[PDB]
Amino acid sequence: EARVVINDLLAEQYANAFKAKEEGRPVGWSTSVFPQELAEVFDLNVLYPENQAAGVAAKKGSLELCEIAESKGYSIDLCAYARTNFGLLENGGCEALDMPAPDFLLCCNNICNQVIKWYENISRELDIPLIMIDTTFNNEDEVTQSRIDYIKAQFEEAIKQLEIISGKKFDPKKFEEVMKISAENGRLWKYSMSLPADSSPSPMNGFDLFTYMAVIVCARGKKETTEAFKLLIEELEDNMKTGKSSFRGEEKYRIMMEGIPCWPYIGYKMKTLAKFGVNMTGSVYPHAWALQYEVNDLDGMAVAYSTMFNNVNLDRMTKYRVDSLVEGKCDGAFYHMNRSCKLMSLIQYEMQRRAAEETGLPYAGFDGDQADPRAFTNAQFETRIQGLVEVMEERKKLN
Amino acid sequence: MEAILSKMKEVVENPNAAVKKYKSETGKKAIGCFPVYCPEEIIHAAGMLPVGIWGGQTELDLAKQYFPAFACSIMQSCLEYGLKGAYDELSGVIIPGMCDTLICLGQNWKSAVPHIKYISLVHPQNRKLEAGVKYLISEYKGVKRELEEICGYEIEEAKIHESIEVYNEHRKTMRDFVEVAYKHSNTIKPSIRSLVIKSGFFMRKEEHTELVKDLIAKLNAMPEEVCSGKKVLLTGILADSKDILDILEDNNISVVADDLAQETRQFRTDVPAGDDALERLARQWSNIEGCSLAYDPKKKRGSLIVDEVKKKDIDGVIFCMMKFCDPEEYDYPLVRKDIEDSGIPTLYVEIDQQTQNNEQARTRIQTFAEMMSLA
Ligand SMILES: CC(C)C[C@@H](O)C(=O)O
Ligand code: SF4
Ligand code: SF4
Ligand SMILES: [S]
Repeated sequence: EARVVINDLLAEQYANAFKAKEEGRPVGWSTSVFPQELAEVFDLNVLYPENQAAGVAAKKGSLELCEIAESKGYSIDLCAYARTNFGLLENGGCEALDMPAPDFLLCCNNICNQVIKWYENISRELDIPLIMIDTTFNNEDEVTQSRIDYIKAQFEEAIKQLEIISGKKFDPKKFEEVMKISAENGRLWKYSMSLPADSSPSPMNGFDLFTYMAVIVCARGKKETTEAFKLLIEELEDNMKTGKSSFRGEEKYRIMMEGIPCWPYIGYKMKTLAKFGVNMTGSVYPHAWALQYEVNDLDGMAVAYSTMFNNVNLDRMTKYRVDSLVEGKCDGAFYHMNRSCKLMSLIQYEMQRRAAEETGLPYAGFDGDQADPRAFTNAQFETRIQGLVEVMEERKKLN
Repeated sequence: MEAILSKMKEVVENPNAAVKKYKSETGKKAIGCFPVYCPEEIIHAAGMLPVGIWGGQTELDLAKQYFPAFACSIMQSCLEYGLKGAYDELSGVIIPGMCDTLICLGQNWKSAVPHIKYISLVHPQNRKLEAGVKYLISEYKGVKRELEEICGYEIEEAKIHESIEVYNEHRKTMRDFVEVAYKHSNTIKPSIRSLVIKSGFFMRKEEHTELVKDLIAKLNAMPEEVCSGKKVLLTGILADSKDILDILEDNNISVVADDLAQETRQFRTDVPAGDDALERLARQWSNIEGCSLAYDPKKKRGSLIVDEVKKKDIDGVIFCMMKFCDPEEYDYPLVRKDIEDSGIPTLYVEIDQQTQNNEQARTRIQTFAEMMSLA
């Protein structure tokens, strides 16, 4: 039920955008943790390149686009989401999951700095306005007052640009309403995806989180999202009482997986883990889009977007992984070394040493990519998980 | 110029000896500055020595505990040296958060090299907004605070202004060398052009200035030269290895201009006038143009390179592409198009500090040189 509800709501966003474009309405492309509240106030249509690329990748159509961008001169070293997107523009679209070209761009570098260069290129080649919200990396434990003032000023500049693009005026009353919607959805995302932690066995397959994710990314400020998450919650709670769940196979081992899934292979990955009895019950992602602040508080809003876990110091990053392992009652950790993502890959070695030291738990890992199939090898994946399973089982053989 | 060139070579091939020498004679300390942009004027004003850090030719070993294989070559080198102890004579380092890889390096440094204080700095993307200038001023106040913690005395406003006139003087002089070198292209080979510029990272700017003026004077007393080979402009992070520069010379190719981060990007733009010292520095960052690390939705880089090729009747452009550098990789297609559309030929060459073999670059560069000839 909820499954179908959420899927229908996604396809609706795409259909709405095409209709907007064929008329005279402007459409935008945006990064996955941008301050969406600023565009929803103008009732603007907004789409997400990161979502599209993962979607076409799961249908085995991403390799073709990447190769188009590579023939234009873009190096394979670059992020796979970026190359997939470059090919889409050059090809004039695609058929497995199409979407219209944009009239404006919304960029925030809390997730990484690669999106800065990516969006520079799009702005120049298509001649369209780029809206930039620069959240500089936090080395200190707390966000400096200078960062707070800088972001707030950048909120102002973004609003001035959007009044021109849309031809409408900023409405304070309407800004308040959108803030209230966004605050409830944040908390519903965090609550629902944390339910596996205190339930043995979990009410769902851990991989399911990455299908639900697309909704909180593309429609965080909308009333329909509120009602959809309320339905999903009712279902999970009943599962908790009946002993039902989407996970096939017996839940013998509980783990935390670091990283996003390899989409071109997600089908093989689900069946393989269940074969061995493994299910993901500890996760960091419930904290990614909670984005909490007090309604009407600009300073609080700035701090929230500034402190998403990709943009905080290595000490704090480490604490996130420690807490998810202990809270989820996990038996081990399994790491994805993702060739696309330098930010996550270049601190993995030190973070994984620290986590194992604090919890005393076993770990292993594998090489892959979220969208490019050339980076993943079934045989390696198989051998690595088998090795971790042998160790976790030798443990409880003592208990 | 033999005496002058021997002096430059000495410090470039033996930087550690030069640093100890400064500490013994002055009784003051040295601070390292990591790639592209740091505010050297502040370190200078304290009576300290600002030392540039640009990697080097080394195999990797200790670094493998912290980075996987796909981090850029230059930063792999910098970490290995750090872990091996090669920077221990320094009292601290500034590591600006200009890209994902410099950000991750600073964070590992904190626990891997505890004995060398890491000073944080992140330049704003929205550099032309009045609000962005204000933010950078606060960032520079932090840097000043932490430099004072290290040295043990105050850095005075009047002295910062003084160091700024000194640095603008040096920039003007390097731009003079660029023109003279272009007028004597047979005498000034690629290896000599690089040495003259790179030597400025290992001594006080006021000393480097007097040296270059001397050489300029000696060169102007010689007849201007008609290039006997082909002329080129190099663009990218850096190109300072003996290997690549000997290959250039072997084909009688001359370097008469550049858009390299280690070279002309440093002295291309001056610091503006003002009453507030740190305000002057911050407005310099507002003014920079034509660099892969400086935010620009219009990408003026291509245009700036075309203008300069026309001025000097240059025969070609060579992209010196640092291995696994994402900002430079993102730029390459659009920049190459603006250059070739104007009618100017281009070449791609990979730069790798861990190389091993170089027969590929050799054959490629020979073909380019021959082609420029028949044209
Ligand atoms: C940390 C996550 C928000 C990054 C994730 O969306 C992606 O870029 O695939
Ligand atoms: S996968 Fe990593 S590099 Fe690519 S857009 Fe996401 S955060 Fe940035
Ligand atoms: S990725 Fe590129 S810009 Fe960044 S530290 Fe490396 S060479 Fe410098
Ligand atoms: S760099």
